[PDB]
Amino acid sequence: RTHDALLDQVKKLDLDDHPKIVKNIIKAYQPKKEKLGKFTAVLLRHIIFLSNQNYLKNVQSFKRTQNALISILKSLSEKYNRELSEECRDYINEMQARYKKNHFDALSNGDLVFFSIIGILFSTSDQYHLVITPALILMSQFLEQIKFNSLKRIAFGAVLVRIVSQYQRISKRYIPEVVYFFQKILLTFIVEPLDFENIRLDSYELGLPLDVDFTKKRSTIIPLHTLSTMDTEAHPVDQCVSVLLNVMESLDATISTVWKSLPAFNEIILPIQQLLSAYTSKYSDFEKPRNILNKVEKLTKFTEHIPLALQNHKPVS
Amino acid sequence: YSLNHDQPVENVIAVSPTQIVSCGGNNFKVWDLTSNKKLYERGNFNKAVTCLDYVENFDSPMQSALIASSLDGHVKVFDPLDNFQVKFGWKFSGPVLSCAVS
Amino acid sequence: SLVVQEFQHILRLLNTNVDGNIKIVYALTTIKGVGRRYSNLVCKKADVDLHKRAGELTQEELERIVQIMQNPTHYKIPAWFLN
Amino acid sequence: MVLLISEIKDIAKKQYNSIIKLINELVIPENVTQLEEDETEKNLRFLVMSLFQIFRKLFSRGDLTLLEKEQFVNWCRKVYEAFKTKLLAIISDIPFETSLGLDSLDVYLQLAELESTHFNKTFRKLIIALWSSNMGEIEDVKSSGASENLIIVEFTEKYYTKFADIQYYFQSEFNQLLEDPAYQDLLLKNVGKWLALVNHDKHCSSVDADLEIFVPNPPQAIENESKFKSNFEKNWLSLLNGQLSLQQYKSILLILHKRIIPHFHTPTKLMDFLTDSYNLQSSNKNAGVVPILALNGLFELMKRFNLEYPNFYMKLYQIINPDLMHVKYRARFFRLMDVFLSSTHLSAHLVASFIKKLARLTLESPPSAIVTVIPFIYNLIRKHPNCMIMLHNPAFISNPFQTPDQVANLKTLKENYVDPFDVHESDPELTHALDSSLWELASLMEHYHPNVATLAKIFAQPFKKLSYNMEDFLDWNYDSLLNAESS
Amino acid sequence: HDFAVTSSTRVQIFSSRTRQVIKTFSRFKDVVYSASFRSDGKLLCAGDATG
Amino acid sequence: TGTVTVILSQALQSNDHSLLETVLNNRDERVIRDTIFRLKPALAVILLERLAERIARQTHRQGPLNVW
Repeated sequence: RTHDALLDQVKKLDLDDHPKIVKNIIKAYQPKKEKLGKFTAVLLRHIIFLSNQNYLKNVQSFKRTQNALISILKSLSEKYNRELSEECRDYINEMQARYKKNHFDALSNGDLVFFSIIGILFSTSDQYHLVITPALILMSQFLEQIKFNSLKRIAFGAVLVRIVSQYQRISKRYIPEVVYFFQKILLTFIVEPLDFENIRLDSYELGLPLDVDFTKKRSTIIPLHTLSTMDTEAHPVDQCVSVLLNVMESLDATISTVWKSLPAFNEIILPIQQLLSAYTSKYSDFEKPRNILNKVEKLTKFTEHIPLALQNHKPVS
Repeated sequence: YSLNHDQPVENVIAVSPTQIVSCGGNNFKVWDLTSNKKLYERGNFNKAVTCLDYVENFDSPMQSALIASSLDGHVKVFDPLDNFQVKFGWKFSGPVLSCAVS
Repeated sequence: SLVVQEFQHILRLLNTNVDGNIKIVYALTTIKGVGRRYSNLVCKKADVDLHKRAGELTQEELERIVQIMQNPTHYKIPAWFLN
Repeated sequence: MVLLISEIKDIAKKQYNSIIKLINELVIPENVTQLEEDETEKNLRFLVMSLFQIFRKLFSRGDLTLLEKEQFVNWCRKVYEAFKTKLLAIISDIPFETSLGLDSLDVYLQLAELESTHFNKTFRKLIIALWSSNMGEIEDVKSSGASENLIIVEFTEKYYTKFADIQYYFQSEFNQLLEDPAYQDLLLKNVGKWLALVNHDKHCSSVDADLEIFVPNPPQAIENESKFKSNFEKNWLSLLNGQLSLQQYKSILLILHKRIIPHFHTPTKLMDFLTDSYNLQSSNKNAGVVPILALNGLFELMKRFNLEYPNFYMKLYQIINPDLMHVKYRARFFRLMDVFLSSTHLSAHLVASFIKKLARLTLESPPSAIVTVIPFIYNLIRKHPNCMIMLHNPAFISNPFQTPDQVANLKTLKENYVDPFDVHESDPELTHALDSSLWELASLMEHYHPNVATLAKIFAQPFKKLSYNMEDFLDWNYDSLLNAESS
Repeated sequence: HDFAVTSSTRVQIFSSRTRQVIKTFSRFKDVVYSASFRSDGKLLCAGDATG
Repeated sequence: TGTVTVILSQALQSNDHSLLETVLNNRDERVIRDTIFRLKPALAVILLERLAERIARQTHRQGPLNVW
């Protein structure tokens, strides 16, 4: 509890599936300020470390102890916010130093799960925050500055898109970078071209050919990121169509929460519109693209599409 | 009635009772109002022509003189008597904006 | 058919916000601390045309006025003209 | 070891014969360096460095001191042999040997000083050695820079950036060596070496500062600045005609925009190079971004001398793209865009085309590029308020104090409305962008970031001022925004 | 014997035999746009930048 | 390559005599060949006419202008 490595060694000398209970007992003893602050420190860093190391255990032996650790984190976060925000800031600093030393080679699924637990835990609907908005622009720079050339980076972007979809289903804001991410991933999926050279994708090796059944028993989102992003170098067409429908479902979710309220959804969606019309003219059996075009056609028929009243204010007395 | 100068015309001068000059863009088109049509056109200018003037019936071998300056120091003298043919030219270094003749 | 040229509005000078749309002598008067004849002599030592507005007078002439007015003894201004 | 023993012997010292033997040892040190190419005396070369220091001290003593034909010939030959050993050590050093490299260069410099005060040929042999040198990390650094050498970059940053007389004789001997047909091809191979030798901003035609003098007697290196610029222009035209690549191409375009034009004489040949560079449009995603600095050079040339480029703003409409937002030169390109659009003869169609293109760009553009593009749109509408109708039409807004006839007419007008803007039309006068409003600026109002959102509120509120300080709100980045938000 | 020229917030009338600044109109606020005499050679009109 | 093509065509579209002098001052034969490779035919015709009148006005100038 006094040191990160020390308490990690304690938990590991115990048992990682029972380290939750051991740390809970230790925390209960300590609770029965500085001790629990250092415990929050080691518990954050230790669950991020565990998410970096191992996910071989299943939902009935790993997700349950991870959610128990998450509940302990909920308790210590309802009790403490200053030390948690402070080490959150130090985590911003260390992951930014990691990025500037290695643009891609110093990131983590632990940082992804750190972002998701911040999004679940904090008042994400706040406009300005000492933790959220730094983490918000970190997630932006993370999804944008990565040279998208491989499916593990595509899945990194997918889970970032899911987290900001939660962010903007509770906060309802807009990201030009998630628009750019959607267009870039669609173009690198259908690069296999003549209609989009402004998107500036990175890699000319992966595509989407015409040998998919796209059934329901065909792979859904089912995001086991700590395993799927580590085995996605083996590339079947089914993993590609699952991550394609994953980013498509998060795309449709972001639409249905915020982009219907976005006033320029028409001109936001036009490059995506030409991309999806190319999808339908290329494959001619895509029902979720068909539903998306139907929803956006309803939105074009429903929106005002009228010149605005921006420079209209009341006369001064 | 109107007559089309496609590039932005920046000067119009009734050179004669029957002819007018549209001085705009790179070239300039000299029209006639009675025939409602461009009699001639000259595109011998480097940049966009910025000014044009006309002087007539004065003490000179050339009776009618048409000056046009075109944003280079480049002013050029034609004459409608010779179907707006190149007769003279001066060049000042800075891009000229306005020229005028006594 | 572009053309380029060499204007400033209400503008700051010695932490005083004076306009560029008046005469320059009286702009330096409304700079607090110095008056009519002081501003006139400062313009005469800065060697500017006293009929331009302060929307004119590019920044090199401006900083010439600044350095002359803030080093006044070093530009032959006599002590009896000094405050 | 044996080198140190020979050093001590030569220091204590038929003294001429002993010095000749020591020089023979220091010339066999070239063979030692050849063995060092395999392994620098078990990867250290301390003995080699000691022998080099010994040879330097010996050359110093020889220059201070020395049948006069035979004696002087032996002395000059020993000095030349030491210099040639140093030059060959600098030349054949494919192995990255910092200490040995520094020793060779310092010995060459000392011998050069001694020759200039005692004996140009030594200099051209030196440059031939430095340019026959090559390394793997030196050849075509593609991420940034020109050539990440060791010996020529250290020779530049502590030898070339100090002495203007060496700069003059440097460029004149480069002219001679380019008229030399084989070393012309040597330069054509080492195009990047001169590039990393020339980006250091402190050359002779830069009269902003003064350079010190190496030789105690300069042989008229102040003869003519136009002669200096003639050497400059000849070397530069030869290198721009020979063996160009993409990263070196971007580097020479940067040095051309910022540093070359005070040192140059022939801007017409520069204009031809620059218009080829600006009309360079290919399917290469890395070479499609050259027109930014190409247009920078073309426009500063057009300002210096009245030259032209037909359909200028049409080409600017063609060159505005999101790849400009993705490349890191958009700050200086937006400086260029400001001095482009500050003309008082542009029209409503032009400013509407450019503002609608930038509106789709801020619809899909990163937030650093958003905080670049807000001040330009603000100052553009401020300079030409003839397009406030697209920010709000007077006919589409409503009011209770009007008749039901005009109510129904407004309803039917809002039904028969259609957005008539065309993106694919390349003529900015022909793009009907006057009727299309900015729902994309309404989305910028519905942005996510607080500072960007407040700049959008500045857009929405009525335009009260006109001085927005584009340079202050011009250079921002993700890391800079992180630093500002943490501070 | 005279001609007018527009300039920075200023209208200047020059003579011909001397080629010198004869008259200076500086009652303006911002830069003038046009200067044109009448056929009677007495009135000049000055288009300014305030409408 | 290092040509002077657009400056030649610009002078010939607007016959500036100072610009024609400064663009005929050069004598590099590769640049001459590359220009009249990448020049227009009728513009080269009027360039030959300008060459003739310049040689006739200054026969001393015709030296480097003899290969043009």
